[PDB]
Amino acid sequence: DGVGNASGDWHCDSTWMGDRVVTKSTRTWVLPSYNNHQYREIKSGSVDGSNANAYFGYSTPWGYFDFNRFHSHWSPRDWQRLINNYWGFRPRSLRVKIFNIQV
Amino acid sequence: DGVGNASGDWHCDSTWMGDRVVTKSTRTWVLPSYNNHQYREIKSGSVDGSNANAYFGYSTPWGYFDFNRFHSHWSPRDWQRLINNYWGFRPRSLRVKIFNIQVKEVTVQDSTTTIANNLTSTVQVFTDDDYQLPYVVGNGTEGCLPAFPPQVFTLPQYGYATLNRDNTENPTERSSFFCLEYFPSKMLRTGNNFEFTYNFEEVPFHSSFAPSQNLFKLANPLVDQYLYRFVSTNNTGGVQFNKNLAGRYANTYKNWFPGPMGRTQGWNLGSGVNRASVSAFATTNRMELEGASYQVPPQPNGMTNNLQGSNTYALENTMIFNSQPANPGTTATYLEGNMLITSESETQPVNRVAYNVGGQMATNNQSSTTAPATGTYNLQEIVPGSVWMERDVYLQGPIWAKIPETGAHFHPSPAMGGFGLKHPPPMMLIKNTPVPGNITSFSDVPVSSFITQYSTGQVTVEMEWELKKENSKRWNPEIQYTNNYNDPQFVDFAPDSTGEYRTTRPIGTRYLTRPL
Amino acid sequence: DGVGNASGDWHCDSTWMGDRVVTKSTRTWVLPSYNNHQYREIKSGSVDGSNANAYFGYSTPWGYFDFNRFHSHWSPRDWQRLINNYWGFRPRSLRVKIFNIQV
Amino acid sequence: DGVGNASGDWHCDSTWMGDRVVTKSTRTWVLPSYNNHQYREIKSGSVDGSNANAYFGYSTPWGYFDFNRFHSHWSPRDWQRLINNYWGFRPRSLRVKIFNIQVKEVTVQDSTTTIANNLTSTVQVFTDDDYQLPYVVGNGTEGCLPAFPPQVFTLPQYGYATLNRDNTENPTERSSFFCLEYFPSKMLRTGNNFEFTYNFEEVPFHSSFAPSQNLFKLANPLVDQYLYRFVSTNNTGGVQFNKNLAGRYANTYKNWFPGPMGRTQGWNLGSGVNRASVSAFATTNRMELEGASYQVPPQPNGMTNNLQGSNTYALENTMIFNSQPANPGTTATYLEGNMLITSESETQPVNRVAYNVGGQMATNNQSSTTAPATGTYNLQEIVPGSVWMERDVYLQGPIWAKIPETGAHFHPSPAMGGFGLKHPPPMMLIKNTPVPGNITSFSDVPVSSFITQYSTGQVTVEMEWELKKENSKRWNPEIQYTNNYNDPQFVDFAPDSTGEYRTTRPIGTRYLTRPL
Repeated sequence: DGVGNASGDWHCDSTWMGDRVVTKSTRTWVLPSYNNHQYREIKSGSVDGSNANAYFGYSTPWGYFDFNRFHSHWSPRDWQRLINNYWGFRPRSLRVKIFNIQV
Repeated sequence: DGVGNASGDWHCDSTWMGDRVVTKSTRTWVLPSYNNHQYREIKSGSVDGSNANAYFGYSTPWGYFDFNRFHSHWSPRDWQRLINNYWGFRPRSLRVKIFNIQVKEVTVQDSTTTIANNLTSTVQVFTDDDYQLPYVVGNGTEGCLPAFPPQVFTLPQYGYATLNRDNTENPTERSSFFCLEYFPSKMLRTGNNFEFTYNFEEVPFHSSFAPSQNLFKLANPLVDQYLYRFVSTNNTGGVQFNKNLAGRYANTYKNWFPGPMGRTQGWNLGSGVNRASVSAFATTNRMELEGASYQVPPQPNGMTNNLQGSNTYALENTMIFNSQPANPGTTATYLEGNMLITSESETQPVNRVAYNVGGQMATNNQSSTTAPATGTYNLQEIVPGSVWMERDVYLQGPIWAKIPETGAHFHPSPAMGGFGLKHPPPMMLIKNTPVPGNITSFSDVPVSSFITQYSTGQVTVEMEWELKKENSKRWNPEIQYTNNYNDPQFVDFAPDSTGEYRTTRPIGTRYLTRPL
Repeated sequence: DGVGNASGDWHCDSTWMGDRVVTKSTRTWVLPSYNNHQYREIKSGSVDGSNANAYFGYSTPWGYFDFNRFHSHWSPRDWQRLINNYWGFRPRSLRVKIFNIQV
Repeated sequence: DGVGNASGDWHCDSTWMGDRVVTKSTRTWVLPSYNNHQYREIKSGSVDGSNANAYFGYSTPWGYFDFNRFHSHWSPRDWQRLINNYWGFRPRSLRVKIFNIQVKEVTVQDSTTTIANNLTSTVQVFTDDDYQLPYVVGNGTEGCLPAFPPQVFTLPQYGYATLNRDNTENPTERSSFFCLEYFPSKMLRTGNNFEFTYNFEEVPFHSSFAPSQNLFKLANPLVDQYLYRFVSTNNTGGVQFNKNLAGRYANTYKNWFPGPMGRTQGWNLGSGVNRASVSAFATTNRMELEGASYQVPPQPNGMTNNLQGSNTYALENTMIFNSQPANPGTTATYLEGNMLITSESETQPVNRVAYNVGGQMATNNQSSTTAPATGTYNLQEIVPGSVWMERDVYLQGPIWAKIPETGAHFHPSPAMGGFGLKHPPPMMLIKNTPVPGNITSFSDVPVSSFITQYSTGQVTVEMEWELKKENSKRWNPEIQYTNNYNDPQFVDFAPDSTGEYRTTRPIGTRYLTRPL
């Protein structure tokens, strides 16, 4: 759209609705330009006296979003509300949004 | 929308439409980035030799809009139009708007400090509609929309105290932390605006009239009572009565009683000698709570701090304002010449005088051997068939207070005046969304270097008030609030030669009278 | 109805249904014949050096059901489920039943 | 209904209808008043020099119906009709009925002990349908409906162990108490009856056939393999191969492997010398749990405890029953002559022998200087492409077990045989409703004197079973379970001269054969 209009809003919440609970988290991220835009082939030999440490691979100039920790979605208090009252739980869906970008 | 289009207009006004009046105010605010984007846990121990001063809490990086002062909505002249003509009023609705936002980036490279505007930055804004956060608005604190419309103000920083342990700086296992980023908020770029409406819950009209009769002298001064009274015993001890005569108010039977009172100390303003070199604190009225001693001005409702035509004031039963705004944390010793000391003398026909005893009563049992003895009292609470007048509202004072949620209260009318609300106008919080500086490598440790910036914008508040029309049959003319100054050197309630707004007097609300 | 048919069943339970919770309690009571079927006028003078202890009244041959204690309706565990999760509560209705009598 | 009308009828039967068979059993039960109507907390420390014996729990005043033994539903002759003709079977539904109740009051005044019936007393009954209570039914314990229909049985008392702390008698903060009066139950007077139905969840058929081939010799003995095998190295170290010939099963390539095994000790029954004066315990197979050492008979599935035509038995991999029922808490030393020792020898073509090593494997790396070395193993768990046969079901054994709720299990088939169920037939609990003695004054202290009494009634269980029809092309005749006794002194599975039911042998389930 445009420069002077915001592309999304801030949502942090927890909505308990019986058999479901929906968590929302918003964070502010910063992204460095990695490697100076190029792929590099990274590698290692036997480090610390262990060749299980050896590897061969590639670093890229990309970064990624990782939300695979519970504390990224649950507050200490909602976590307590979950473990003191339920016998189990499992994830059902996921929705992600990236907005308000600034280079 | 866009950068080159304005998101709202300027509205300042007052529209009187019979039973209603609608006020509109627009101001320009500026918002600093508080704390450098982070929450801090603030605390204090025993300060000034009082552990009631200890606390434990949190400052946040948010600021808030506070419009809980009458002068934020009323001009001196509309206030005069209200108090000279109506018997009461109460708030009905509220509409708020934040618009024309501008985020500015500040860079201080080589002591040049240049301010540029950042077109892509945001401010976050939300209203706490379920009252889930500590409500700090109605506690007589600074940072409200200014009295005078051209003034630009800084929004205050949101902070709160939670529970401290044993009158020390330490928290308790019950102390809570509230993260404000844990609520849903709107983000606004320079082309965006925020709007919010609210309706007040039915509250009683404020009573903007003074009583034209004294509560203890409501009987007709021409007729006697058909009731009698014990007046003595004869030389043998037999009881004797006398009829209550016409107009002998010191003896008539009464149906109603004055409101509750707790004796406060009285001091003389202007002419009138006081005890020299005193230190108030040590002898002020206190209430204990959790093991600490707190001063409790202005004392509970139901008293009068001044007796009309007298210079003795029960200073702690009084609202004391400054003639002008002061800097943060000033420790200057102001004198009477700098203050706007309010007086509730127009409630004296119904409210007991705070610096006098409240009455007296039987202390023993008389018999042929002992004479009846009596003893005065200094405090007396509510009794049935008690009546009093609530404290007055001033133009420079507070409009509402939140009634604390505890499940039990009596007559929810705030000591400082105004309306007591179960669900008051929600707090509106605002902050500059953080923008990280140059970060070149990865770290799991949170970013701590930000671009410094601030915002500014306009805010419009629109309140609808309902009025209670004055319906008197008084024949002679009434007292009115009037612009009376002997040899003015400057116009009051106007900017002076320097451009600073002057106000030399507190304007209350009771000019009209009514028979009890 | 009859001698060889039961007049009711045993119900003890707690049913949580969102905004409501319904508790049920069944107990077995025994009723003595009090006073030997007659009313008596009972009374006392000043006992333990206090005349606030004096009274005049009547005992009857009747007994009564009293369920005005929380533990008559709540188990320790349902009580815990209530005080760890709700901000308040209030009673809405009551239903009582006396059955399976045996003289 | 009423006192002079019966609430149900007697049904004992077996109805074979092709693919289904329906069994019905009725028995007469008696129920004592347990504990004198109260819950007690029971516990034990380290008994017999083993703290695995310690526990903490609760006995209740309830008794329960347990019909988890095959002989509760099958007669010896219907069992024979099942194992000589079908390849498998599984339970489909269950229907239970309790009727013709009679409460008896017992009074022992002056050593006369008279029994009268109390027409107004009740029994409470309920089924735990949500599995909220500790399920004690499928753990090889006594108190099931008897084998023989004319026998009258006592219902066992419900009790359970919860958590004890550190292998001692003390509870932990996690130990739970379950009050059974906290469930909804029916009350039955002498004219009432209780009915209950249940459907089993789809389970795999039990496999009532023995394998007609050995798992390692499935190749055609007439053709060679087109695969070769390493057979040695020449005087220089170069490797040499040989073709896998026809019928040389010791070398062929295999596709499938025998099931898991954990070596158990083997003992000789009848003829066959054993080590004299031994004390099994000290050297039995154990598993540790929470710091204690437990014996684990009958060991996990996948082994065979006996090799056909041999008298060596891996006794702890064996189900050992008594030829008759015993009194509670007997410490007698039974000999082989009193037991019904089961044998799983008909699984030997697929299951490894429990008292032998499981195989061997490479222990080093050969080189010009070291010769290849190998070492045998005593235990080996599951590998991919493993096959084994589950333990057999006996007429005197258990039908099902509850699979413990933990969220993680592997191949839920109980060590003692039978069906493993997520949701098994719910427990049916029953108790005599207490009746207070003569109470003349009031007390807040709970009543502790009751009229002593007991109940009795009939119980009918109706189970539907689904059968898997045998579909063989074997030419020669098969092995069948047959009534074969040389010079019988009494009829087996019949009452003797005293009236006591005799059973001299465990009847398993695998008589029919199938090619692998």
